[PDB]
Parts: sequence; C-alpha cells; structure tokens
Amino acid sequence: TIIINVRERIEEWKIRIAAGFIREGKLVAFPTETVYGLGANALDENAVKRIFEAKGRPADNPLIIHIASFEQLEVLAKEIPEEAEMLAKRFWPGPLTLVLPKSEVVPRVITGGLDTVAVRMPAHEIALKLIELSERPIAAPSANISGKPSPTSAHHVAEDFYGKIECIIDGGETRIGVESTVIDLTEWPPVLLRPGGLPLEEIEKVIGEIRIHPAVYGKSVDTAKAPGMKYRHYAPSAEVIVVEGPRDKVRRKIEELIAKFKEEGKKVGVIGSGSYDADEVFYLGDTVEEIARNLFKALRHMDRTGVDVILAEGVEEKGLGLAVMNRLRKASGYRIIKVH
Ligand SMILES: C[C@@H](O)[C@H](N)C(=O)O
Repeated sequence: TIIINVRERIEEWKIRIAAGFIREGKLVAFPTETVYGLGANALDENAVKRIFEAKGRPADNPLIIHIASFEQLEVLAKEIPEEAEMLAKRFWPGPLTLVLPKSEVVPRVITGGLDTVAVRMPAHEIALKLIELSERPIAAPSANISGKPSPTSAHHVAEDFYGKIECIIDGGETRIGVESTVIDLTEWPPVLLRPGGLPLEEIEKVIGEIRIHPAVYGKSVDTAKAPGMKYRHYAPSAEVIVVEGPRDKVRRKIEELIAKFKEEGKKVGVIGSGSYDADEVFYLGDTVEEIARNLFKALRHMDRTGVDVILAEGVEEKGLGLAVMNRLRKASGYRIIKVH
C-alpha cells in the first residue's frame, strides 16, 4: 500500500503513480467531494472483481463508473435520453449519479449483471486528474469494508484497507460527506434511488417532482440499480438509535436514554448538536451542511470505542438532511424513536 498525500496544488507525478496502478488493474482509493471511493479500471473485468473481493461486496450490488469527460458518457451508455444529457450538463461535475442503459463495452460485474449502468462525473480535481491521466473510466463504490460507515478521509480508508489495497490518495476530508444522489433516467419521471449530496429540491425545481423509490423509505429489494439500496450499510459495530422530533423534546429523551442505558450497565455514545455527558460524545454541528460533513466521521469515532449503543439526534429532511436521515436510519436498522 502506497499512501500518496496530494495537497490543493496537485503534484501531477503523484497522480501518475496512481494512474499507473489503475491501468495495471490494481486498486486505488481516491477522494471525491462526496466520500472516498475504491477505484479500479472499469473496462477491466478482473480489476473490478478485486473491488468486490476487498470489500466483501455481494456481486449483485452495482458500482458507479466515474468519468472526467462528457464524451465518455456516450461510450459507457446507450440510448441516452435528451433529459439525461441535460441534467448531466447542468449538474456535472458534482454529486449526481445517473442510471442509464449500458453499452456493450461495460462489463456485467460492474452493473451487478444488469443492462443499466450508473455514471457520475465527480467534482474533485484529484479524482478528475486521476481519471484523465489514468485514461480509463473508474468503477468505485465507497472505500470501506462492506456494511461499515462510509469513508470521508484517507485515515478511514487506511483503517479499513492499509496493507490490503495498492494505493490510497490522501486528499483530506471530503467537503460534502454523503454519497452522490442517484436518479434513474431509464423511466420518466426519474426515480430517486439514493438520496445524497445533491438535494432533491435542486432536481425538482428544474424538472418538476420525481418519483421516490420505496428503498429510500426502507423497502428491501431483490435487484438493485444503484448502490445503497440492497443489504445493510453505513453501520457501526454498536447498536444505533435515531431520535427524531423537535430539538428540545429530542434532547430531553436523549438524557432519559443515556441514563436508562447506563443504569443497564452499557457505555453510551451520543452524536448530535446538543450538550450531554455520556461515555462518548461527538458534536456534529448546528447546520445540516456541517452535520452531513461530520456524520460518517462521528460514526467511525463511535465505532473505535467501547460504546454498546449510539444515540443520534435527527435532522429535518430539507437539503442534505434527506441523505443524512437515510444514512442514520439504515445504519440503525430503522431503530427509530419519534418523540414529536
Ligand atoms: C466514491 C463516490 O463516488 C461514491 N460512490 C458516490 O457516488 O458518492
């Protein structure tokens, strides 16, 4: 494992070392604006298998192909609707992933055996450079062991994968902190498959209201066209309890619960915006933008400690909050206490 630290002035020879790894069929973990990704060359069927092996990822849970040029979209997908071309122009580079029908060129291991492919153009210099210099499209899910919280720093990637993968590009902590929004363009209206770093209200204001996949609300699925729909995700070792409702009524139940669980002989962690004394505490922030940026960090911090149970302070679904609440709920296994 070579760990390459690149700072905002990108020493291109550094990226080239990782480029080489990609062309050679090896694994390279890289930052995006969203979360750290675990890359292989998307055109190399065998390289992509290593992604699945390394993570312990079920073969039918697809990967998202990352691109740096609009030209490459035409290469990876067939029958692209003009409305997908339009969203692409408008939101790329950025935290939006489009599901489209796939071309012959795309190996089925990438798509989890399907005719659809998921594509995105990341808003991160490093990731773009890595793809440009790599001269390959890069298949990548989140750079974490399957089931576990997503990585928002090279540290997180290293705690899961140092000595197991060829390369980690350290670009620091990711700016948004939650995964890209995934929308299915194989039907109209588009279907929200995974809420994410591009809020639903940005899409709807442009194209009107879209359909929400039941998966987003907890429906278990047999076939997934996108990541983050099938199997369990984002989850620390601990049990997680999400406490939803008005600020002060929530904070009071978290006090009740801290105590009730200590009385029970358990170490409690709390993640939220309020003050609390408990075995472990992580301050997520006051804005939802700050909370999304710290979510996974906080879940990893808790996961590196004794805590038997974590108590999370919910947020409203506005903006990034739909993504944050999607992640918290799935992590908890829909273990939800609605004060209200
Ligand atoms: C790694 C990053 O690209 C992730 N798969 C996402 O879509 O957000």
